[PDB]
Amino acid sequence: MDPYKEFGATVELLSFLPSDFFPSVRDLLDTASALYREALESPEHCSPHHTALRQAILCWGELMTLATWVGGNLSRDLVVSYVNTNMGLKFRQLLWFHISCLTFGRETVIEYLVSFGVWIRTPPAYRPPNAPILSTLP
Amino acid sequence: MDPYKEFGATVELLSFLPSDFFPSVRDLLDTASALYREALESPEHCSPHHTALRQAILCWGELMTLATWVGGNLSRDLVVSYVNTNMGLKFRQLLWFHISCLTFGRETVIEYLVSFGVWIRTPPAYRPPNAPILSTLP
Amino acid sequence: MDPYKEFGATVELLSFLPSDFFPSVRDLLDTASALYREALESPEHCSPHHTALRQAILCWGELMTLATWVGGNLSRDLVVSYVNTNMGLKFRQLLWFHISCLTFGRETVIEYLVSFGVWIRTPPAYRPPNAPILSTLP
Repeated sequence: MDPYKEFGATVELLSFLPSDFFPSVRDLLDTASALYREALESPEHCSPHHTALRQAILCWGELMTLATWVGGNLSRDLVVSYVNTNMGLKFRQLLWFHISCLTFGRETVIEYLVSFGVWIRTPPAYRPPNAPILSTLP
Repeated sequence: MDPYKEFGATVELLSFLPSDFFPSVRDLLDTASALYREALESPEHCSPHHTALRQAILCWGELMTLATWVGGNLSRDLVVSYVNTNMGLKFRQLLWFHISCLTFGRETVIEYLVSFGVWIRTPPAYRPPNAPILSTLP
Repeated sequence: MDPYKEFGATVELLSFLPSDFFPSVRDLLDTASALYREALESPEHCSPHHTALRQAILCWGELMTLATWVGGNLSRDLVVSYVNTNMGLKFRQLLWFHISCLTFGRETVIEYLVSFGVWIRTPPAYRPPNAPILSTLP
């Protein structure tokens, strides 16, 4: 299984964006709760993105519970710094991808990814002054 | 004898671009892997650009193999920089040309090159502060 | 990333032919110049094989410039032997493949590779004295 192969993208595509680019897990969860809480809590799925987001949120909750359990044991404050960079980055990327695809669509996200990669790899002098942004014009 | 004459451009047309205009060869390889990987190992070329990019990647890999071999041979620290000095410059120029032709189209790259040459030939006093930006339009 | 994967061949398929079977790079370059020079310098690609041959020839020229630079500078002349020990084999293999495909056809080269593998597997006692030869038939 590949988390993004179903949705066109690949982990290889998302990995070339800077790691610090993705907003923290708390921010992504806040955006999800603000925007699609009723959709995620709906009995019916109506999209692969909603199902994937539900599974990701449940797995993140399970991992946080396991981390809290480990911290309760006994050192244990270094495994929490381990999870936020190894698994934390992966969950951050997955949640950002799914939330952005729900908001702006899969395509817009794919071209935003490729354009932002090209931009960040382009030398600044021969580059647009402002980084590409995922948004909608009035 | 001319890599670009097949695609319409010429060596003098791309010679107008500064050396610092092109990104690092590693950046171009990452861009190619992110964008057109599934096309590059596809069992059919689908374009002359794909074939040229494929054998450019093979050539650069062979050059890096030679550089690694000569690095461990014991001056020898000068050739490792030389391969990235001028031959690396030509390789990154070719990779940029082919990737840009695949992304924005060959023609768009041709007019961007001629506009950039016009911009460079202009003295800085009577020249717009920002160089032309390569992009595509609907 | 296989150079021959576009043309129905693989490195495994060409591994049937021994390394010393291929002619010297100078002979292949002379054959190309004698036969398809006008096509290689033609503005239109006319084939994937012509683009492949152009890329290979330019890469070989770049490597020869490297060899001349390292010979003039400074094992100063051991690198020019080393490039032929392993990398020269790859370049002459690829040049032979593309020149033969231009001369006889891609498929003709494919069954020539198959027949040469069959001939080279056969024990010498029952192996025909003459190896299969790639030539045009009336």
